[PDB]
Amino acid sequence: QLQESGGGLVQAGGSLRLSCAASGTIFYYEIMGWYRQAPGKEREFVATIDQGGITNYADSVKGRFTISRDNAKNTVYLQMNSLKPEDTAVYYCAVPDVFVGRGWDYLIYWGQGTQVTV
Amino acid sequence: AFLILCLLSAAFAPICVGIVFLGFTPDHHCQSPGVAELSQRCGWSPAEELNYTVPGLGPAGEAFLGQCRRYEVDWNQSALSCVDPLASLATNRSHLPLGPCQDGWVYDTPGSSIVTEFNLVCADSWKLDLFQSCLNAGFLFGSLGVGYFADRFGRKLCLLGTVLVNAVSGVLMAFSPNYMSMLLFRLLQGLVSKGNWMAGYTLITEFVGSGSRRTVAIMYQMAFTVGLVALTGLAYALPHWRWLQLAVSLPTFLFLLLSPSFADLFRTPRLRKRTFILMYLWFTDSVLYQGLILHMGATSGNLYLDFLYSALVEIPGAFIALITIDRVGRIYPMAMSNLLAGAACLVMIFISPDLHWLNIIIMCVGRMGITIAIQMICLVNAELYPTFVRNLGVMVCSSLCDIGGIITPFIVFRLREVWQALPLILFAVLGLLAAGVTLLLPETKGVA
Repeated sequence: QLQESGGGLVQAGGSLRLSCAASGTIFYYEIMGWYRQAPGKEREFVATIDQGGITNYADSVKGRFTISRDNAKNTVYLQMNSLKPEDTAVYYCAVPDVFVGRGWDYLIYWGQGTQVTV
Repeated sequence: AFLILCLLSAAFAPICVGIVFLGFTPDHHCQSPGVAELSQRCGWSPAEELNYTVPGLGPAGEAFLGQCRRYEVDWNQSALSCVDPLASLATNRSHLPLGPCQDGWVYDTPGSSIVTEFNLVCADSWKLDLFQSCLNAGFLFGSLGVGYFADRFGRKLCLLGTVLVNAVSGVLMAFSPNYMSMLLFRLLQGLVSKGNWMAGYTLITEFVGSGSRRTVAIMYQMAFTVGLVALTGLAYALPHWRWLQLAVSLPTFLFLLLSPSFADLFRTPRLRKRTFILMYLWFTDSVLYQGLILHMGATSGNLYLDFLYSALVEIPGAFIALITIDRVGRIYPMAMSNLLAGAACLVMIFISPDLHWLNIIIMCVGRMGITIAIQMICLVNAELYPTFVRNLGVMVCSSLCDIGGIITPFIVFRLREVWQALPLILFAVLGLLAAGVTLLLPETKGVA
């Protein structure tokens, strides 16, 4: 049961945090990640994280986004700062499929996301 | 720092791989007393002597016809033409009586080996498999026992004791007078070797973080490869097995002086279908690797060059596996690598008599294909499985592979007495069946 929280309305730039919550079995046995919808466009990729700790980032957002993993509250966090007017969309917390496709394009879970505007 | 770990990883390989060089079963034939005087009297050639006396079975059957039978002819009597003495006595040599080798055998080698030392051939040929069976039994027993010592005393104290016992056992085996002592020393050496290697790897994994886990794993693989390459050089200048054993054993003593539980993986129908396949693939690859290594070591016509070439070709597989991580999925490389290890066996079965140029290429291709498949399993294990890995992995996987490794030498060595190619069909079937199970890994109802 993926459930997202956070996301308000910044005037012009700033920093804010997004949080995703898991059940307890999804947390400890597979890979989580964050996607973007970009209304008026197609789906997008922003970050992943796995059990070991190796992280990947999109080319257009390298050096600006930071993802951290908790272990006591069973939640995963996303940190973003120095926003731009083009960064406005709804963010989906999804579990990708590793064995088929490319590794981050096939999904089996989602949580309907939440909306944040800049 | 890393020098001690690299030295330990390099020195672990000879313990597991030295069966190729320690016992190499050179060509032998039966010994008949009294023929030396007759041969030296009317000397004609030192290499064509066996063409007139020693029994031969070129087409086939030479295992128990030309290497375990002798002609009971009174060579002492001076009634021969020194050209075809058997023809003079009778025009038909097929009806002459045979018998066993009552005196012994003479071998054709400048060095020495265990087989040559203990006359371990003919009806005793099954005795060589005990050499690997005892080591693998020690590997099985050590894994379930070394964990108790670490908790009882500590991680630091156990390493010195295991290293000292291994160093003493190597020299004592090098100074063994009979066969039983050699087997006991082999068992002890295998047990302590697995124990200290496990302890060292656990300590190294504790010291190093998971950020460079891939890098340190690749460094360990290359350390194993370079340690295995240097073993070929040492055996070139030390033909005798006692000297080689002493030289291998010396450097060790030289440098010496709401929680994740295992019960959660078997109740969810999704996770229960993945772990079984992972164990099956690991067991299959572990069996085939040792099977092909022993098969190459038991029939190579050029041991040193083939060993060196295979060890060299083993290196780019890790680089390819690391490169192909972020470009494609994880079932395509696994399936391709598993399929590459079967067709090689089918081709090797049907190779017409030719030179060695094709054989080395095909063996290198098979070795690279096997090497690529093992790394992917380790990467997936590290990627998808929770914090508790080390203990359960090094226990369950080791105990799963050890039972297969106990039985592998008997099947490999004892199935060549009726047909020379039977283990190749087994390897081909295992490889082809291992590739058809990875296609069930993807989860259904997955839509982008």
